[PDB]
Amino acid sequence: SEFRPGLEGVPATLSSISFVDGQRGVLEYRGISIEQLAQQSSFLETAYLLIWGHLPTQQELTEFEHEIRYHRRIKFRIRDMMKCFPDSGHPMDALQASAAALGLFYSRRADPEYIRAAVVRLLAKIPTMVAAFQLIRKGNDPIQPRDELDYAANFLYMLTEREPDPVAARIFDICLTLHAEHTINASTFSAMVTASTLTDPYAVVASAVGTLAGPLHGGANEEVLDMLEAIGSVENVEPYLDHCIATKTRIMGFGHRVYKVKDPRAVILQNLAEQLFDIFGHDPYYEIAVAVEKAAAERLSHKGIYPNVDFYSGLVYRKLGIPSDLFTPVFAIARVAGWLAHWKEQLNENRIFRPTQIYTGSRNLDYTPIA
Amino acid sequence: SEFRPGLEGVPATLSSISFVDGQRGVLEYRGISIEQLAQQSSFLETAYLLIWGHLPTQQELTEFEHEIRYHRRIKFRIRDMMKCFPDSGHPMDALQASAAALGLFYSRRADDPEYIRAAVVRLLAKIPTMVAAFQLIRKGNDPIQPRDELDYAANFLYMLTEREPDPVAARIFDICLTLHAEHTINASTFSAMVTASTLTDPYAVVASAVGTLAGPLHANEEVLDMLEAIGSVENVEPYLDHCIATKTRIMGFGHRVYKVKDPRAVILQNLAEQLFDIFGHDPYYEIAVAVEKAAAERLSHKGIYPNVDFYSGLVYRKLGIPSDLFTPVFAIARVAGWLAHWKEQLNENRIFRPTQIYTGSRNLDYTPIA
Amino acid sequence: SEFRPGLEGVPATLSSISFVDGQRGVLEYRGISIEQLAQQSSFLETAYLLIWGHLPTQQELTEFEHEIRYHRRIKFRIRDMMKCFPDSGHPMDALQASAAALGLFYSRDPEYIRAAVVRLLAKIPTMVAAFQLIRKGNDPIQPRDELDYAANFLYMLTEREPDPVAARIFDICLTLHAEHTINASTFSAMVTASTLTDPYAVVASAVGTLAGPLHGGANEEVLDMLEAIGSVENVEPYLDHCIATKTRIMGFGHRVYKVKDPRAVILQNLAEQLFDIFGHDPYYEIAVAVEKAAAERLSHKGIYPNVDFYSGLVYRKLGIPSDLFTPVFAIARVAGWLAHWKEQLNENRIFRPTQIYTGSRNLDYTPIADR
Amino acid sequence: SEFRPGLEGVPATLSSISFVDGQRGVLEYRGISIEQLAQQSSFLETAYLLIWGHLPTQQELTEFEHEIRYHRRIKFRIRDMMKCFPDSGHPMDALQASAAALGLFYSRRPEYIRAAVVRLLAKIPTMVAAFQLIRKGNDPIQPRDELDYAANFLYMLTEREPDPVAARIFDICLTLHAEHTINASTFSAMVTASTLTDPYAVVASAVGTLAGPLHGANEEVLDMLEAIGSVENVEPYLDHCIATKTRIMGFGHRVYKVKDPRAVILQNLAEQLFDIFPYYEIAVAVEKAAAERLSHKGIYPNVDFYSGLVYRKLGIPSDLFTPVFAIARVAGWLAHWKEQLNENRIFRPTQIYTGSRNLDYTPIA
Repeated sequence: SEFRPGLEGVPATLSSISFVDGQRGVLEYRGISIEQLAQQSSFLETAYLLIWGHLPTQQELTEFEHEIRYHRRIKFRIRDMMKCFPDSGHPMDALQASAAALGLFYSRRADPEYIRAAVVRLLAKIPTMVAAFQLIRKGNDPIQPRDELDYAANFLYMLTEREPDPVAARIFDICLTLHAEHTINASTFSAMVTASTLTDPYAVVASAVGTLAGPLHGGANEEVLDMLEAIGSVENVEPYLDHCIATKTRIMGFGHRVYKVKDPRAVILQNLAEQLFDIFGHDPYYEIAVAVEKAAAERLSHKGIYPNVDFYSGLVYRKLGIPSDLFTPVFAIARVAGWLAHWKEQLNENRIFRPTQIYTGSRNLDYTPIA
Repeated sequence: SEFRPGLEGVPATLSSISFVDGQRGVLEYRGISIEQLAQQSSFLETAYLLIWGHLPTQQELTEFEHEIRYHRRIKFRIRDMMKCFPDSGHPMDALQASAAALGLFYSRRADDPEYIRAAVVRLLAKIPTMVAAFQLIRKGNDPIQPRDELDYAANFLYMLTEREPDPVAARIFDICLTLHAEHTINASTFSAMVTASTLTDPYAVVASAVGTLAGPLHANEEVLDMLEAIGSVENVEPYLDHCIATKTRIMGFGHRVYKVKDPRAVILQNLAEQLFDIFGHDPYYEIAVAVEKAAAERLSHKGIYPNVDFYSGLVYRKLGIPSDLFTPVFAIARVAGWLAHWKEQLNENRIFRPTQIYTGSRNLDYTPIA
Repeated sequence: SEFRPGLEGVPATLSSISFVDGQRGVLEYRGISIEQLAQQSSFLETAYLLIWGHLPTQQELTEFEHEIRYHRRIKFRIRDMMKCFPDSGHPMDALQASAAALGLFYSRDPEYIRAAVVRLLAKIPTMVAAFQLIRKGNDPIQPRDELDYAANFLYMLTEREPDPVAARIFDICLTLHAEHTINASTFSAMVTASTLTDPYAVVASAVGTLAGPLHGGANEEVLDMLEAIGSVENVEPYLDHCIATKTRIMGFGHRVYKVKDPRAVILQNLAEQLFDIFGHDPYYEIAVAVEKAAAERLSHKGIYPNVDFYSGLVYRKLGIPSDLFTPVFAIARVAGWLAHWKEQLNENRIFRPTQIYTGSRNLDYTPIADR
Repeated sequence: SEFRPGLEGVPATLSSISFVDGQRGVLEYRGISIEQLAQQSSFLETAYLLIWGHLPTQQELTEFEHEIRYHRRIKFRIRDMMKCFPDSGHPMDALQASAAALGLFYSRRPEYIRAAVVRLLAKIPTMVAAFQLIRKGNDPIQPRDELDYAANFLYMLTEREPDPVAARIFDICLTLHAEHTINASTFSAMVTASTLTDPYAVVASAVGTLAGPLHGANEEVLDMLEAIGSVENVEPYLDHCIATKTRIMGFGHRVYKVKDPRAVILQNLAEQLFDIFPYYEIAVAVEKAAAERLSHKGIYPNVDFYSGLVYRKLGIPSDLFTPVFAIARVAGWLAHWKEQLNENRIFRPTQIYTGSRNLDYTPIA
């Protein structure tokens, strides 16, 4: 019981956030059925139960809304510092540096407000540090938003400048709830690795944004939408499907290592995407994707995989009018709230972690300069 | 069924780059005896042994030294953006928020020999530049353009002080930094290995490394502060009584395993004695010496020796070092392990993704507003 | 995996003797509500429904009345041993060590299914007043089998003939003391009940564990605080000091009840009736003043004055010793434990569980010369 | 899971006292290889590591010896109190109720964790000895002042001093019965250990649960050994009991299944001891006959078989097994209690209600 090349699987501490059973396919968010919660709720009480531990009171919700509105403003000297940056480089590194922005912003108060205030502060702040950076990289100056819109509507208007209907708003809200949280991600793993050191929240969040990026950041669902665009026509996809079968690679958007029985996220995504394509019309790329999906369903019948939620998700992102390469910022936005709840929990534990390792080094040498 | 505390003693890897004894007071840096290396070896030779694997030859080392001097400039757009930098934050937090985008000078994401030594030399150079900058910047001083003529120790001393110092003190400081070029693999190194496998970019790596270098709310500084608060040898018995009440190891005394007068502290004490012989003994030096004699009159039999924190604070005071960045000075010394780790971290590539003890309730419902 | 730490909420068995519901303050003993069951009944019928489970007849009532009255004899060797007992101890430990050796009298099943029953039923108040007067050092006051159970207890323990109303109130209180939540008494009772050794050691361990938390009890500190009231006019200062102390209000607060468990309501009604009939004295006036002062603003918590506060007042009206309230409640507690043991005879099931081996491994023993 | 009548076998606490491995058959008392520890150890430092937790020094040993000697006497008033007991009950229950009263001696209610600890450690032996003497009726006397602990126990129980070889054997035997996994003893103890009050009611409830139904395995082992009798009837009675279809006595442990090398040490020590010291031949014949008779169950001569043998080699009282059983179990119970006291949690599990509802008072019952 002392062999772990790679140090994988050893459970660490007491889970306190979400109940999920991959074999059973049960999504009980803190014991609450994820589908049932998403059936009749909004992200407000969701995050309330996530970090605050319960859905708050009505007056509490109204006060939280008014306060988030109050702190929804923007900074000017920041824009001056922001004006001192380019508009072409690696957006992941750009946003990572943009994390340090809040560093000196309120660095002095290292309490109740230190708990209550800074949370909603980071909530109303991070979306600016992301979207304004995107606008600047696009060469577009910021605009002071109107306060008569939802936070999601606020971000949508900031990135789009249009007045939409709220059906797509509720759809995008459920979507944010979809990629919102899960069990311990490797990002969440390193977060817990740093969630105890009792230094500050800002530097932890910054290092989380940094290490959260995988190899070259990016990801798969972006490549999924890219391959959907590259699909074009699906008439020859059958020869392409056969060539890919001869290529020995995983079926795109199929067979999650944990989700293997078509976790309700994927099925709900497919159903809602069908409803949207019925309401607003189906795209020719959407038709090509549907044809490719039918061909795949008739192709293998042996992988046990299902069309992942990414099938609906890349399509919804493209149809909503979203830049292709911005997915990683959305992933960080989702992970921020989970990291917040995790750090709120971690505040209790005065664990003071420290590891130790094994040595396979040499010994008893004799040095020689100019070797 | 056991969940050991902090996974203390887990086989995360099989480290072969170094070793430590902890019983005979032997620390094997690339398997090298402390005194034998410390006799007459430049820090660059040990760095070449650690990073290049072997003590490099004359030609390649000279080429590296020339290229280092060939790349010791200060960016202009840096000072331009720096005009928007604040002037209140912690100096270590300052160094972090400063390095927050130091990598943006190159985003190649690749060549192989180049991004095995080029960004390496960039890191080896740019640190003291931004360090002395923030040092003068906090003072609101006009920035001074850099020059690679004086030795890195002497160059940094002149940059921070506008004064050419005696190089003997520079060599002593280099030796102390070698004694401080790292510690045992730290929680910094721990989180580094928690990120070192992906080999994405050394920039954010050393960034999060410096971020973790800050402890709980971010040794030598507090000990020196306590010594200054005490002052002379008149408060000896009251301080002893207060410490006995406090029931804690004497400030500047007590080690986890180095209960054998860890050789780093002994070497620091010998060097401090030589320096006080050369530089003279100050009233603070005499008072602290009397206090140390009084403490040794009580804690000799406990196997506990004065910690290197006091000697480091005394050296900084004699060097006239600002208090706010002695931790940044250590980071300048200590973060040198990042390069050797990355060189070792590049050897393998493994992904760790463990589970958690599910101490959360299993079944509940969805309450609408209740 | 998962482990709710150490016997917290896991349901044990589908027992059906009683039932407690906190939604509306429902106590269903054999499915019978307490409030209606207390109208015009005797504790004997309640004990029948509890242990025997069947409503008994008046013929058996007279028979058992004759039998138990014949079971009032005091053991002489018990008195001789008491002559060797100490003289400065704890009454609870006294009762424990006293009953600790009942096996000396009855020693070494189908017929012994009612013998020890009536035996222990009679044994309690006698030995109680015995140890009490034993502390006093006076000669014993032999009881009489012509007085009612409450009347006989009052006489023997007090050498005075009482009036009926206080005895009826005491019986009602014993009924209030009858049933509670799942008690560590009942827990350890069912625990030792798997051993199937003897009801004697069962009641023994029940007394042993039933001791107050660290030999300190809620009712003891409640009477202590009632004495600590002292003056009455300064209630506002002490109230503010305790508000600063932020403790569960002295004489207010349970662990699971916040909907006014009707036990306290009936206690308030009985206390009002008694203080109306009986002399109030300064105690009742100061208590009424302090109670009104406390109830002035504590309504923000949805609780009332605690039962133990009224228990102290009841003991004062009885002039009871401090430690007396412990066995006073223990009477009805062990009475319920009797029905618990009766139900415990149902099935044979003995646990032998495991735990989490939180330790190191592969150690070594070094020589003392080496050490 | 929890919906299992009885609710047994689930992990409960991250204990740091005992570690066992049945499949490996390795025993490590907080990391102590059983036989390897038994090679060159003494029970004193053993209990020191068990409860105190660390190996002590020699000066501590001398101080402990002097203190134990200082606190080794008994009370005459206690002896008089002992005379008041009746004489028709279980001697084990007798010893239990006897210890159940010691509170009138060192009650009180840092240093108030150690002195009464060693006092209760030295206490129960002479108490149970006088209890046995009273059950008989014969008058006992105070022990000597130069004997070893085992030597004192012998010069009390048999009122005579034997050699030290059997003393070391009994030292191993106590270590042989030193501890085990979480017993029902430990479960009930934790059930009663809630408020972390004191050893007084602790060892009390410990005994009060320690007894079993119907008033012992080693007792039943000796009964069957007497039933073994001569050589020729082993096969006939063995086949008759095979037709009876009963669990293989002297064998077949539900939990232990690797035939713990402690049992091997027991067999070897029995062989080494019987050589210096009859009916052992008849017992060995019965054992070999049963072994050749079963050959399929993997059921080997259990501990109690050799335990009764060692007791006969000492010549212990018939029901005296419960006494040694407590002498082993109670110390570990006390260590577990002292540990669990540090928790400060107060368990309070809630059961399942499957009762009736809506019942009203019958005017005629």
